[PDB]
Amino acid sequence: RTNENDPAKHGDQHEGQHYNISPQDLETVFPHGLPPRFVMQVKTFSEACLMVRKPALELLHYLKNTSFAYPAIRYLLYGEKGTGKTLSLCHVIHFCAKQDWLILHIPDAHLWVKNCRDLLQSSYNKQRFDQPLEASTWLKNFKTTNERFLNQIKVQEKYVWNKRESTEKGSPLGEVVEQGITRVRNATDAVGIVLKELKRQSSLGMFHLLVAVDGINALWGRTTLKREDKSPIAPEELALVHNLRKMMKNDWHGGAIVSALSQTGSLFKPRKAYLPQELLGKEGFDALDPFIPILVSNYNPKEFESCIQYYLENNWLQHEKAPTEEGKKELLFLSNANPSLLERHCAYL
Amino acid sequence: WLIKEELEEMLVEKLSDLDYMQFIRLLEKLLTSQCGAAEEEFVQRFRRSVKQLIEPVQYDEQGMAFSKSEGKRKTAKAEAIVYKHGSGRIKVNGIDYQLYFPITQDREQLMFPFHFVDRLGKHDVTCTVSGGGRSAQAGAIRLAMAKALCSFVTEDEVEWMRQAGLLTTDPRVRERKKPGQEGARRKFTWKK
Ligand SMILES: Nc1ncnc2c1ncn2[C@@H]1O[C@H](COP(=O)(O)OP(=O)(O)OP(=O)(O)O)[C@@H](O)[C@H]1O
Ligand SMILES: Nc1nc2c(ncn2[C@@H]2O[C@H](COP(=O)(O)OP(=O)(O)O)[C@@H](O)[C@H]2O)c(=O)[nH]1
Ligand SMILES: [Mg+2]
Repeated sequence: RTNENDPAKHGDQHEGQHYNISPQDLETVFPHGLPPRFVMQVKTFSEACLMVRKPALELLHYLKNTSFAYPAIRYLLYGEKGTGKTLSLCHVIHFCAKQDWLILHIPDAHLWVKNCRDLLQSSYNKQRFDQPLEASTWLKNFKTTNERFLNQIKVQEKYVWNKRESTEKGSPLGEVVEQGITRVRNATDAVGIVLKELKRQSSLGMFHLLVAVDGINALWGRTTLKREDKSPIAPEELALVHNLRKMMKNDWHGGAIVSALSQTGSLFKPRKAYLPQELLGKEGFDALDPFIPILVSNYNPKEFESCIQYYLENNWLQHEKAPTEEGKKELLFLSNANPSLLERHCAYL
Repeated sequence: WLIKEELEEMLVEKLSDLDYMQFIRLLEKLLTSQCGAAEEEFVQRFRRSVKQLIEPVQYDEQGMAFSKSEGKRKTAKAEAIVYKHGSGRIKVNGIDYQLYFPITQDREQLMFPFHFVDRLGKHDVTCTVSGGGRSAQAGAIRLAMAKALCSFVTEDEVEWMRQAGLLTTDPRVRERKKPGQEGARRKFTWKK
């Protein structure tokens, strides 16, 4: 594994080499958004080693060479199912967190467009619907992630939560975050206000802002939610989706936008869809256009060997014949170097 | 030994199985008696005379070597082109195997021949399959790939593959439903 655990200093020489993430960093940075299987692996091994891969290295280099004066650049982690797109986004997130950016991290947009039972028409705007449970759940993890930067932000308007309760210009954004977290009915409006304030303050220069959205295609893919009349609800009618589209719009600077495509959890998209237009539809492609796609593919031989060595070091591959080169080749064939399939295979060996 | 029918044809006489057995036992005794050439040629009047085939290697546009084969399983039919060199990459209908066969069982079925002959990663393959389900297609592709690989592996390896069953077309197919019964063999619940 790498002796260089710094997210910013590790470079091409560390390709296919591991990279540790301390439990304190995990608690402070990833209350959400880690793949469930990787979370389970972390809990099992008491470690959070991520392999330094070429896509993550390239995206890190782009972010380092960015110029905050220009409007926020949109990068799109892209590729096949279970190739490490989400973990590459997590790597970039950890890098920026250690670089002291405000990380507006959406762990999975797909969760916001299905299964919601608390869906209600938004009081602030009857045209749109609110998702109080999801809003509060995201807000809690967002506060946990970026509490230190939260106090510094000065809100620029007066936001009324009722005819009697409001938050005033010059107040910390922590006030709005706490209001949304506590008063569940106002969580969606709090999330919208937070997105607005972060987007504008990044341009003002108050702080560097990294928007990091997984499953970005959900912002334009059809939703499975229904009205009271059993009628389908378009994605924009959700307040969270509307505000996140506004955030994705590149009409701001002082930050960068990184989105990761994900067929998993997507609605009305075939399994073998991994191209950007195919996953995003034409609407989403034009919305995110222009953007820089970053491909993530199956492990190269060195990455495969490094991952196998990590598993052997942890003794995860308890199978007697797993260490043998025959077992190594069997795993390589069965997973075809796909990290997700290889992890699932090694899960029961 | 000529069957009783052949003996009857030769003797223009009807015979019983017991008579034929007696005659055959006498002939066996004659042969075992360490007889001469005249007796052996006389016995020849009554004596009656009773491996996998390898496809030919071909060369592509670049001249690189390959072999072609076909196989069938259930309703599935597949045709496989196995090249002499590669990184174990198998493209089914132009789709990589890991994406065409999400089922680890079918991926194992694809793996089986190369693993048997110790050639994991030593060849690339392009296969086209149709009909049948996922498992039928996997079996058909396995059979086609094994038959093609016979073009490269040694004869000992080919015989070992046959003995392992990689080169036998599985005759097991669906059995027609018969009238008056639920399925191929499931009779209706006997009423009382
Ligand atoms: N860079 C990496 N370092 C460590 N593990 C990785 C890496 N990339 C993938 N993995 C492994 O694969 C899984 C992570 O894959 P990930 O969740 O990113 O999939 P994805 O392809 O981006 O998209 P999806 O699976 O949602 O289609 C985990 O089990 C993890 O162990
Ligand atoms: N309840 C409430 N929500 C607000 C307020 N200001 C902004 N928001 C949130 O942000 C949204 C308004 O965003 P804005 O940039 O004004 O554009 P709009 O969404 O098109 O009206 C609302 O729908 C809320 O989600 C406010 O004063 N009260
Ligand atoms: Mg993923």
